[PDB]
Amino acid sequence: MDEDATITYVDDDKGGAQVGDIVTVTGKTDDSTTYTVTIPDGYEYVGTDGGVVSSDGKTVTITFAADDSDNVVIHLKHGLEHHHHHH
Repeated sequence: MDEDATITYVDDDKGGAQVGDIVTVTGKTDDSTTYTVTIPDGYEYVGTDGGVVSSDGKTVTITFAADDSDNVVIHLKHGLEHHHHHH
């Protein structure tokens, strides 16, 4: 049996509306992964829940669960737009 962990970037400024797409990673409860958080144009790192977040916040140690399915939620707000491609 394979267990999953979904890393969903959401816009904490826009009522949790999705930024980009979901990162679907799978493995075993025995395995733990290290994921670097990607900050796109005009979006600000608020916080992360699920997946054990590092003291710097820019990396997150995730672990796969058949109970939870480790839904890692990365919250982002709107900063100052300098007129260009949103992502």
